[PDB]
Amino acid sequence: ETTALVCDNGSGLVKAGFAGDDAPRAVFPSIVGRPRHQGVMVGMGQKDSYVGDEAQSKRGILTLKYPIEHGIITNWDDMEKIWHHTFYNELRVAPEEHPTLLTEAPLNPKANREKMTQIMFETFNVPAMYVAIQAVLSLYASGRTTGIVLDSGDGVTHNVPIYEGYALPHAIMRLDLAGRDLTDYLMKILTERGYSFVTTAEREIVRDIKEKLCYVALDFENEMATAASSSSLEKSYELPDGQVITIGNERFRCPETLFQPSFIGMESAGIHETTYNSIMKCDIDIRKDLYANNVMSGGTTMYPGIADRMQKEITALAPSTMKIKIIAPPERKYSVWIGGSILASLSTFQQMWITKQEYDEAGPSIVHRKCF
Amino acid sequence: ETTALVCDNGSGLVKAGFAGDDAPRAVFPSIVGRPRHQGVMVGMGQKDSYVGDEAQSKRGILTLKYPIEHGIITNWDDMEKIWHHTFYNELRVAPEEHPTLLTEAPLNPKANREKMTQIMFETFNVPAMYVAIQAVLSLYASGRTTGIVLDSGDGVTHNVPIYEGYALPHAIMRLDLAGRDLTDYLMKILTERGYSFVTTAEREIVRDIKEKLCYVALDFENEMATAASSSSLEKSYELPDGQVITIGNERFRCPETLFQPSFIGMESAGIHETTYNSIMKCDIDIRKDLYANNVMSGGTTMYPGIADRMQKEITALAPSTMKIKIIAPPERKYSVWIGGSILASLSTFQQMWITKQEYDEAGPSIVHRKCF
Amino acid sequence: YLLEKSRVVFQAEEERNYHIFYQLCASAKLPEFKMLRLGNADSFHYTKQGGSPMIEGVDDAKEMAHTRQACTLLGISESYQMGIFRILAGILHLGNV
Amino acid sequence: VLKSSKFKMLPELFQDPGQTAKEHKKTVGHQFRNSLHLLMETLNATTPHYVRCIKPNDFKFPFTFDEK
Amino acid sequence: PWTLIDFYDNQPCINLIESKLGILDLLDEECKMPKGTDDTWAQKLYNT
Amino acid sequence: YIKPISKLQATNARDALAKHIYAKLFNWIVDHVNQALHSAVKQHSFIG
Repeated sequence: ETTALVCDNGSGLVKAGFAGDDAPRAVFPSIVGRPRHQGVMVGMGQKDSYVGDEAQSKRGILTLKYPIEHGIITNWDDMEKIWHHTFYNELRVAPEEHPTLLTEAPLNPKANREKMTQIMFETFNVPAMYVAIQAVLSLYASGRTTGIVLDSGDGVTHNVPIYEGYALPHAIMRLDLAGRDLTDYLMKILTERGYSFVTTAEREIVRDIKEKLCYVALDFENEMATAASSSSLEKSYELPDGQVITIGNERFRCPETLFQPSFIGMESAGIHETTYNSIMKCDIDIRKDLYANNVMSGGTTMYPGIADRMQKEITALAPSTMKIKIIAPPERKYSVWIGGSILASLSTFQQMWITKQEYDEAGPSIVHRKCF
Repeated sequence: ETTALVCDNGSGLVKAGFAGDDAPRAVFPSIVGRPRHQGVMVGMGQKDSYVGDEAQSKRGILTLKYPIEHGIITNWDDMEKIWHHTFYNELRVAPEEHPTLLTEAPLNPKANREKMTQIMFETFNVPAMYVAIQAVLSLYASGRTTGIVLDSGDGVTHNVPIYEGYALPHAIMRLDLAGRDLTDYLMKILTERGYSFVTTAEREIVRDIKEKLCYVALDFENEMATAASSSSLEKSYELPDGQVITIGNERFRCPETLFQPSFIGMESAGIHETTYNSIMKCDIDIRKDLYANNVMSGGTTMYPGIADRMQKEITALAPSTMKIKIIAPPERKYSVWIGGSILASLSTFQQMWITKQEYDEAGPSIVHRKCF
Repeated sequence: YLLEKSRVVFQAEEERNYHIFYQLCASAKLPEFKMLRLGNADSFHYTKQGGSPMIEGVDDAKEMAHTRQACTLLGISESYQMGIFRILAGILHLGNV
Repeated sequence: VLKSSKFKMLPELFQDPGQTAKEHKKTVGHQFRNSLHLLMETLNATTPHYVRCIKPNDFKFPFTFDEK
Repeated sequence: PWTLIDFYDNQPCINLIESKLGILDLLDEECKMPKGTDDTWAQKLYNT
Repeated sequence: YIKPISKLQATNARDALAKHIYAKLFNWIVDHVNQALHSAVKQHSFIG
């Protein structure tokens, strides 16, 4: 059958594959490479610019641009190169043949949907199209119909409350802490031990140091005293160049800025405190099931011990009469894509698509009018 | 043989079952719910609107409507759902199979019976119908034929004076202050102790706080002094969101206003003076039997300590050489239904029914002809 | 085609699953089936649900022999017949998990 | 795990993403629907002849016919 | 003339079962939707 | 990722496995039947 593609623009990573698969076929960084020197040889068979796994591989020659930042697409000709790479090079399937489902962070700028739409219907000629809120897909994946979903990618962080499938729009929280600003913070703490990373071409190494070493303290100041007193916690990592770096308490300071955003100078509350304030904005008769059903989602929730940190530090903000539960599945790095792989397969969903034939009648203003 | 249904539509609760049962099959709040929040999950198998315990269970998604106020049906498109659910779902009985006995508060609008009659014969297709004043069944239930009956529910309270099954239509007093206006007044005081209730989905908590916590003052004015001295007067209760509330001087200031309606800017006196003034309109031969047979009825009379306050305040206004007895049995929430269960089962009653042939011949006005 | 696979694990009131299981349970007294550690037909979760272990007028113990005779007429070796019964005892013990 | 077994028959049982991947995922109704499509495509390629056998009594009595 | 023989067609009934949004389709669609149940399945049937 | 499962899922899985073992065993017996019934001669046509 012409099955729909599920294509999670996210930010920083694209996850793509066919609806009904339980994991994406394609997982690659949403990253655009241009060479920063003048290219020196003649007759080489040179290529202008590189996307994804090429731009990871060649990075010492390159300028790295993200076209997607904080869930806003900011360069449409670059974004169009990533979609062009996604359909034609990475899935190797023609987009005029099949529907596509695309993902968005809640509460986004309106023109982000409209340029996404016009580019899909004119340039790729997609027969049918949809946009769906990233956090709503996560519940289908975590097997629930009542939850609050802590969904946090490279680009952006948000909480969405859902009670029995009515989402509660006034209580949707969005925040600009995300996997990228934890990474840019990881540079300004790595500087403490003298190590230095200042260039786009080495920023992706800091992003990989972050992934393997880091973990969350259940309580910050006693582990901060612990790793200031004992070297027993420190670990070492080989850079690509063969140099060794070594890291102590610093590998638990980068996730702590999720719980204390004053460390990067923000006013707003970060992840436990916004999760609780989002629950309080729903009316009282459903709040207990929200306290029962917290679902972790997206890659910025992968840190060891963050499940126990949420369960502990929400128990400090909730009343002692409760049961407070964190659902933290190991698959969660992909749960937004898994959720779309369920959604685009539901038969009741098939009426919902914006078809090109409807768009050709209504124009790009259609998105808000029929879609989610 | 086919038993008739006994269906005390009342206000606030619907009570139903078969003639000859000793307790109702069905007891649920008389409530129709609509969703106010945005439908966002897709394929959820959503239902447009809810009746009874479903609307109670899911109330955090909903706006809650009662279709009945002051014993008047004010929305027929809502009201028809409650009967539909009552017969087909909750009793699991087809109304087309057998006759129905229905209840009403006295003095209520002439059109209310015409609309009920039209709906029961035309839309539900019941073979035969009769309508009975709630307080009359409270005598049949309390095993008596001479009384003054105060039936005091949600929505409405009334006195009907009866001597040996002869009614006294000049002496009927009706008052529309009732368990729902203790619920709305309990909101208008709870706001002093800082707790909050403004929405229909949490009004049903206020209605549940009243049921557990409250009691009737033997005197308000010494208890008004008492609450400046005593914390033994306060009690605490667990909300659904897990907060503990603690409540003091409310527990005699709101629930007692059935005995003092001056509080809310109306002319009329409480249930005590309407009971006594209903006796003052009664004929002078009988007054010792009426003061001996006061029958209390309906769910708003269920309080511990109601008897002694009624006994006190009628004895304080009546000559103390007359004798006052208040009949408040432990069944008293259901007596209006219990009386309909025995009455509809007597072979002597079987003549009384309005049959569909009589309505189809006479039009909807026939209730005023063949009922009281 | 169309095999009613759901019957293997679920039975309504007074129903039974496939006859081979009761033939096997009825054969629990035979020496070669000692090692299958079989119990009576209600000892297994996949057979006890119907509450009707015995069909009146039918000897499951003999249908077993007619079955072994038929297998042998088709040249299914005794080794394969013991393999089939090992697997079926497996399914029965599995249901008790 | 089962394919590693002690005796020949159990490894023999499984013998003939890809179809056998999805096959494990398919619901009973979808399997039935497909089995029925296979049966229908088998019969549609062919000319039918139909027979109906009826049971006259519930007691297995020779030549007795209960109308009910 | 073939116009005299009226063709009785149960395709509307088969479509009620096997086609998209059919009673089987909504059953499979209910099996993978989170917390689906025989009751909500029945509700989908009535709604549809 | 190795993920734990609910008792409901564990019971459904166990029962799906038993239904699958049985369906395979059935097909294997039918394959032995087919081997005991087959002939090398090229079938021109058949009657089902």
